[PDB]
Amino acid sequence: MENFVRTNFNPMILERAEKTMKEYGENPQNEGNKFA
Repeated sequence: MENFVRTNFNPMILERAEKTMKEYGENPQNEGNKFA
């Protein structure tokens, strides 16, 4: 899930992953896989 990612990843990876995902134009929950 998207939830699993929030659980046991850092601030600075969740943060960085959210940018990089937002950079492509896609929500964490829009695709839980690619976020992980």
